Amino acid sequence: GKALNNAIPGGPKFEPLYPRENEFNSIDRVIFRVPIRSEYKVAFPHLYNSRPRSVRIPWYNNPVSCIIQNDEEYDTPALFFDPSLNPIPH
Amino acid sequence: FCRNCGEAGHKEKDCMEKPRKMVLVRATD
Amino acid sequence: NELHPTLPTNHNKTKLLKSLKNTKYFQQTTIDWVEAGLQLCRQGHNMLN
Amino acid sequence: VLQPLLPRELPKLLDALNKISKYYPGVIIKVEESGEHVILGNGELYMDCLLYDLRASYAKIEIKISDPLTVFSESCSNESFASIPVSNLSISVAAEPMDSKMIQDLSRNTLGDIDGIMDNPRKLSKILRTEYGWDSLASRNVWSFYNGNVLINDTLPDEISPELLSKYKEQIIQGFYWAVKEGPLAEEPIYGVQYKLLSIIDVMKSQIIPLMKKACYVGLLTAIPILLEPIYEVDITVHAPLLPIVEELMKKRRGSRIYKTIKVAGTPLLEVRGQVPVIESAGFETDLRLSTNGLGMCQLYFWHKIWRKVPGDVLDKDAFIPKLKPAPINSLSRDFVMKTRRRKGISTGGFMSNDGPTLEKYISAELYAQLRENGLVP
Amino acid sequence: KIANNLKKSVVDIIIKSSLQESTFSKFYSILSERMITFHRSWQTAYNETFEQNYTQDIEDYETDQLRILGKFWGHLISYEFLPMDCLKIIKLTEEESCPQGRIFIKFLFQELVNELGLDELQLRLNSSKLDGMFPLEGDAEHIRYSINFFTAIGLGLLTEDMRSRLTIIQEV
Amino acid sequence: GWKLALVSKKTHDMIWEKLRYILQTQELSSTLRESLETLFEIRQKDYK
Amino acid sequence: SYNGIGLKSAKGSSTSGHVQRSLASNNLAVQKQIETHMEKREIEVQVSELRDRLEEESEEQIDKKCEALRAKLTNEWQEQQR
Amino acid sequence: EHTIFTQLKKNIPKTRYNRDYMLSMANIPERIINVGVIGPLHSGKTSLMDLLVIDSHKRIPDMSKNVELGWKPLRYLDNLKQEIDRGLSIKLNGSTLLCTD
RNA sequence: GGAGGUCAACAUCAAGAACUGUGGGCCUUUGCCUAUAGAACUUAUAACGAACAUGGUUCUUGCCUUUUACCAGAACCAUCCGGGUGUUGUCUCCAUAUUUUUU
Ligand SMILES: Nc1nc2c(ncn2[C@@H]2O[C@H](COP(=O)(O)OP(=O)(O)OP(=O)(O)O)[C@@H](O)[C@H]2O)c(=O)[nH]1
Ligand SMILES: [Mg+2]
Ligand SMILES: [Zn+2]
Repeated sequence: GKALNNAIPGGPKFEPLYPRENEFNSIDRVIFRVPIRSEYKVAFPHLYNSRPRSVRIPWYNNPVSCIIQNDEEYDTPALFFDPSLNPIPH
Repeated sequence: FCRNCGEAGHKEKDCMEKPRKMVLVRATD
Repeated sequence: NELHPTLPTNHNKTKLLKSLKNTKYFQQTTIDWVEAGLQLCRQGHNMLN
Repeated sequence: VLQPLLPRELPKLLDALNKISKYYPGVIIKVEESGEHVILGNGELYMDCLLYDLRASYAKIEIKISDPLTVFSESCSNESFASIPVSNLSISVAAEPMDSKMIQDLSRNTLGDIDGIMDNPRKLSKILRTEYGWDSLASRNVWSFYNGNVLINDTLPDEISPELLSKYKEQIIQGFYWAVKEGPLAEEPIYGVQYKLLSIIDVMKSQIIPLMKKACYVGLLTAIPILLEPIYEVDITVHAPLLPIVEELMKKRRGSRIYKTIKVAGTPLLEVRGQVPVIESAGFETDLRLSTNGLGMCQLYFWHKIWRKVPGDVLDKDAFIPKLKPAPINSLSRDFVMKTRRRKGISTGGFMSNDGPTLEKYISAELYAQLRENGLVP
Repeated sequence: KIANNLKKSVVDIIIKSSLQESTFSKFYSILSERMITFHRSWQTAYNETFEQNYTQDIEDYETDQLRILGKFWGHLISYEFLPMDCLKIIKLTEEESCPQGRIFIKFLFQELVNELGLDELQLRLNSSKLDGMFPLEGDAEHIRYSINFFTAIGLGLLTEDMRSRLTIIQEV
Repeated sequence: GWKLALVSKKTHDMIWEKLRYILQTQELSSTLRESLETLFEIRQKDYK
Repeated sequence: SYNGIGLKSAKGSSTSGHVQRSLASNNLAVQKQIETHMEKREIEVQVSELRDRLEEESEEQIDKKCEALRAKLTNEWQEQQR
Repeated sequence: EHTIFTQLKKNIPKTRYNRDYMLSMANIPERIINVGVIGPLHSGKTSLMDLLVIDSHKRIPDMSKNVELGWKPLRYLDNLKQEIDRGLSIKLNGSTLLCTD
């Protein structure tokens, strides 16, 4: 975000570090469809914006968590089939 | 609601009682 | 803070109190914290006056 | 679509592109006539990794890339209304849509036999009549099965001797290949059109090769041309109480229905199968992960090879294109065609010029004039 | 986000402030258009305020403020933010009309002629069929009064249909 | 079920134990399968 | 979100740089050619059916039988055209 | 900048099973078997390969104290700046080693 | 001998993914290849410190009467509060069988 000069909606705002600012991206020839809002330019930073200088590549994902907590009444055991879980039919 | 207080207002991190194993306010002038 | 590390110097490193200790002029004791604070206030007033 | 920022650094780009065409085997890189290099990858992460390696490892220059778009194709509808001889020697050809069952069988390269087809024509001729229900004549006579669509000879015997036909068969089949490789609307490949040619030394072959392509362009543009878009399929994994959020998001994609919904046993998960168009999918993977706070994950894949009609009308002068807002769903098919013709330098040199792909470029002044007099083909 | 009951009061303050300057300005037209294209409630507030401005508040305004109301409501009717059928309330008889009403109608039709151009205006006034404007039922003195009013504005070309009907009902 | 959880939680718990055992290890009818799975899928919400 | 809009920074601008959406901005012979080709094609489909039925279960006999079928069906279509 | 890779030949990992006896078993064609480890995203195939790598070598030089203790997985065959930062195998990699049933 | 120290000294801590020693051969010591022994601490969403300050010079800006004092981005460099591990010393408290194996 600092390198690209964008602002993700709840974080900090810096200076550009490249403050000096053809008919390739003209209006007639580009198909306007699904706007390229700033989260996409942060997430995939070599695809959505030209000239990424000083940009590093940010850890695609972690799989999906399904940790189940047990905080109610304590008298439930450690191993217990939670009401969140789907059944395993036959 | 909160696990140890038993009141419905707040969250488990916000309960002012001590965590267990198992009110007048200044009017805004 | 995370963008610019300032990377400490791991050689010679003269520390202050470890070299102020080797003199005969400093001595050592244990006192209460509030007494040490009051003594520092008396000393730091006396120096600047 | 990619173009280097400083043109004097174009060789250092071009060399490096060849490196990528070795190391990434899924890419398709081609250089258009307008100099702009277009590259084709499996998906959004794949293009990100490509442009990292192109920007930091190999070329070490700076390049202006376009925004994401897709590769269209094109096909036809009901039937061609009339065979039109084309002369520049007079080759005529008519067009028809293929069977809906035959396209999904040629997509996986099987009949019923395998590629390469038609080395044994009796074995092929049994299959079409046994399964697909053709006549005996066309099942006897198929000259080619090129990659998406079939060229059959119908014929007229007593109109031309078949030794004159088979003296020139390689040249007219090369003309069919050369016409399927780039099509009439926006030089996009033609996908799923049963051609039949109804009526037609080395100099004659070099006259035949560019004339069969023009004939096929007339034959396709008579037969109600439509535009086809490719559709990703989407494999979603969300927690179960976050199921409606996913459904809400699909309504913002225009063309993204949800087919199947499977409850993963013993886990608090729920696995959702449903399609999305690929031109709608430039930020699907970000929006799903943000709007479900990380309790969802999608994977967008294209290995069934399904292609759907782009909604609208291609030959429609009247539909408006709102210039930095997305198009209505009836103007959308025209919008894609016109923007692709302006990327590929086809129409010309003008702010919002309307050189629609009409049929009059190929045929005649007067014959198109009578087609307008009947009001058939605007 | 003013509540639904006070939207008519907001529209009233906007019109009363628009009257106070020495001339009409497109500020008070643009803000009214961006109100009407936001929600149905603002459009029903303006469709109420046009009737409340014609039936009640006509009698109090001087001609300097009635000229501004003419250009304002004509400029809203001209760009179809208000329907033409909202013009059905005004009547043009000798008993129903008043002087402060007829000056307002003159300035509204002046604005509609300037913007639409006497041929699109003919098309709209034919398609909307206003009985107060064009009485083709009979009543020779009323249709005479309407013809005389539209010739005294300077319209003329609207009046050919009503003049033909008045001649054919004088000849019988 | 939310009322039974509100007062007698151990009897409710053993009810779900037996019902889950009936669903997930039994030769059982298909309409009863879709009804019991509807019970579980709304037990996710427990009577909105 | 900085979606293409807004200042680059509020440093030299003498403002706060607080940006907000605007609620006011939501807003024939050729037909006879194909029919002739359809009729001649149906006639040729008949003799290709004859070739399929003959050769399915005598090259010259099948070729002459197909030629005689084309002759008979061509004369029959010359009679059925008038 | 690009890979993490062992350029000094003397710093090779020291192969418990005597690689010359591994190369000698390549003469019999039925002794060699080629297996590819495929599967879905983030399922464990690189760490599965990394178990076999750890048990086949004596001293891996890139093994830190944390990947010994078991906090962070050694992703030995990920090997690239892409696959370390993105956390995601993007290119196929392999290892040829001998194993006993 | 054993445990411990808000005790000291001296080495060492950011690099072809990267360490040292030894034997043999080649070049003429350095270096290359080959066989061997050991490697504590730190490090891969990269670093001693799940913590985080200030100073110098040169660019680019911001407040604009000038210099300190400043606004906040970049590059190159330093100072400071701290940390690990190893060797030695010192100090304190205690201790002196019925088919392939064999019937
Ligand atoms: N919770 C849990 N995580 C595991 C387990 N095994 C592997 N993982 C995690 O799964 C993640 C994926 O591991 P990898 O093997 O590197 O991923 P992959 O299988 O190669 O899939 P790719 O993205 O194609 O490499 C890692 O972050 C591991 O921490 C496991 O048994 N339990
Ligand atoms: Mg992997
Ligand atoms: Zn509480």
